[PDB]
Amino acid sequence: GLVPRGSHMEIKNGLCTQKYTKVYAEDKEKWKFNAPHHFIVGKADCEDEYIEPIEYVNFQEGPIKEYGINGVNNEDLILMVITRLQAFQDSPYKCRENAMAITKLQECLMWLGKRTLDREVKGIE
Amino acid sequence: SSGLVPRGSHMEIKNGLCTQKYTKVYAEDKEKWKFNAPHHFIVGKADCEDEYIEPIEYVNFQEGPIKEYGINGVNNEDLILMVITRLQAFQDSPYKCRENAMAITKLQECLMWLGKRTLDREVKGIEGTSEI
Amino acid sequence: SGLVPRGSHMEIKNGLCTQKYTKVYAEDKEKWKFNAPHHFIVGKADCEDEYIEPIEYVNFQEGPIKEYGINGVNNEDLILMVITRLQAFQDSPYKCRENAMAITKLQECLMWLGKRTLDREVKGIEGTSEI
Amino acid sequence: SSGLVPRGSHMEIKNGLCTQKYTKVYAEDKEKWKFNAPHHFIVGKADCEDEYIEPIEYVNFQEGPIKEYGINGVNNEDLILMVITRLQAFQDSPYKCRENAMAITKLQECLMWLGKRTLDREVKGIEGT
Amino acid sequence: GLVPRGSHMEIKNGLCTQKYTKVYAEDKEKWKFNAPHHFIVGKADCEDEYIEPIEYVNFQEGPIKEYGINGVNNEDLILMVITRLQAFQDSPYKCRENAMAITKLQECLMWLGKRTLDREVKGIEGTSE
Amino acid sequence: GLVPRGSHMEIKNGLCTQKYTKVYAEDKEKWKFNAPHHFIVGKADCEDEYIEPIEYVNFQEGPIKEYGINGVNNEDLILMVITRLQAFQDSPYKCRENAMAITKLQECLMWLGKRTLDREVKGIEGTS
Ligand SMILES: [Zn+2]
Repeated sequence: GLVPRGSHMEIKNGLCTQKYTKVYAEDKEKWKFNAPHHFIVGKADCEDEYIEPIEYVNFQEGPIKEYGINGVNNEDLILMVITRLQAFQDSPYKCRENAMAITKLQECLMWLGKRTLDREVKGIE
Repeated sequence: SSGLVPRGSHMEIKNGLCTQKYTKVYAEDKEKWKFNAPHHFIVGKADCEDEYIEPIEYVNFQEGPIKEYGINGVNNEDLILMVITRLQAFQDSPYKCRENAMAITKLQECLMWLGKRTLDREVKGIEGTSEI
Repeated sequence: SGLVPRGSHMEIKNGLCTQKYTKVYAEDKEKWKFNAPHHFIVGKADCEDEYIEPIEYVNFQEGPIKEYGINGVNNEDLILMVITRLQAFQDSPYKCRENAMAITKLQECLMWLGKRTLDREVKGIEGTSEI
Repeated sequence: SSGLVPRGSHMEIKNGLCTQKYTKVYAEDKEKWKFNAPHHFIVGKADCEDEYIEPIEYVNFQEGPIKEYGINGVNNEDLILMVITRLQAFQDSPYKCRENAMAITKLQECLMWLGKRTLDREVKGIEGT
Repeated sequence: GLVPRGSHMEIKNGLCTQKYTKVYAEDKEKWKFNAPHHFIVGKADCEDEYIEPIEYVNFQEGPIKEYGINGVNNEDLILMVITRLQAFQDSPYKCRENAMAITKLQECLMWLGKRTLDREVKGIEGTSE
Repeated sequence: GLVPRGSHMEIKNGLCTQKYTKVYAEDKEKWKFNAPHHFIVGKADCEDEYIEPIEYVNFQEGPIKEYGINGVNNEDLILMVITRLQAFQDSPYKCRENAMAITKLQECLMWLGKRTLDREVKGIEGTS
């Protein structure tokens, strides 16, 4: 149950621990409209040759009236993480770090939403 | 028809900060939550009738502590990494803007706080376990 | 004359605010209605404490709008003014980093207040007196 | 007496972060901006036609050096202080909530940054020049 | 040379890289004014029994009025760090992380000051009050 | 107990109350590796001519693998301030302001640590 890596590009961050999982995106050659759109979360034990897919995440690619609805938005994933962290706060695992994180995520959503509202005033959205 | 599954015990995720214009986010109902949180999420098209959900994407989080149960789903940090990567690509484009910069900053701080939790919980040797 | 009696007006003192030339007064807590002060006066500082030299009057919306109508400004309007002026300052020879940080903080203040408002829109209780 | 006055050269402050559901904010014409900023704001009612403004309140800021023109207006700090006092009153009430707490923190930090600049000018001795 | 650890405790925090230096203070029982006031930074060669000093950092204990200047403030060290990071930003190693740190440290200073300014609204100074 | 100020420069910030102490450092012309490394905290009693020193603070100057361990790192000082501020919070002096300051200092640590980790992913440490 593996699949070849190929030119799938591994997303390494300084803030990755990459202890359990690794994140990949499509080859930078295939980025449409300035950004990657097709991510894979796989298991880290894997050799660089292959990826052990745990999950596939595909973002909205292309204009909506033209290619339909074919993926998720950033806001959706952030909302998922916020929901889970709020659940964790309602448990014995409540802690100040999760609270800080939730605040940071809500402020993130605020700033992206500010981008859309500003365009709306000009009608561009 | 072939793209519809019933809402059933799935709950819509309401948030006032999310536009909900083209998509809706669902999760499993609270009764079914294990390890205190939802783990099985669906993003689906908004203009659907309530009785059904039209799935676009399935996202399944790690259910259970890994040391005990192994690896069976994504982590919060993985999704946040995807979002940071996309926002930084946007910044490296003609559509660089200040709002995207702010969002990147907030997301990186979010990762740093979650990471402080993980660091502290490494030092205690209780990382990936179910202990408080 | 230009002076009015202080009377039951109360001085708003805050360490973070300089207070060299202006003073902020509000109606007394006793006469506060709707859980907050609503009738503020900026006056000149070097005036008799017994009196107030009014520079400006600012009256806020008293009571939810859907129940009492419209009778004053909201917090959001004042903050919008301050943001507009600081941005004008940024688009001038006096552009600086402190003004940029202040604009950011005020915009985040608006976004937090706005999240409250949107959550009450979802709950259908916006502009009411419900919790 | 219709409680209603012509817009004219007044300009409308449209911002993405403001809904304009109940009130609209106007300022004086950009051509009449003195010393790089607007100084004469109006809060009016939104349902009015663009032709006119239904004034609720007028807010004026210090325009010009005090030595020469006097104290003619308010400071940004004054309005921020009013808003903080009001939100802290709300927190001491059944309407206590976390968003208000955030707002207070943000507004206090805003005051801190504005105060920073002055303190800096003071240390360098170039204040109010 | 070397001094033994004895009644000195290592300040471990997960946010600190710990890679070449260690930080020590008086052991908890000796704290005065509810706080550690005598810190030593030292080498990480692990003679668990002993500490290899690099710097002694001593904080003001007590009311200045009662005891006089006898140590350093938190403000002073934070000033040193801000000054170095601003120097770094005026260098080939300018970076966004350093800019963030300078902002966080300036806001730290701003909050501590509020505490004092608010105390000065009541006039209480350098006191147990 | 005095020392001449001489080349030393006073570091003055508005955000400093600084009513009782002043902080001095070496001359900019003697700054090495782009930044100051030698600092003194002194009483403000004195005139410009002299410094009365309460404390000496010397930071690690030169790469650690050439010159050994000859000074402190910013992380150490920030650590100490955090540790004392948490101490005050377990005391009658607990205030919101302090908590907020501890939050800011911890976020400072997170950002500086983000630099090292990034450099580490890129494989570089303490390079020129
Ligand atoms: Zn912040």
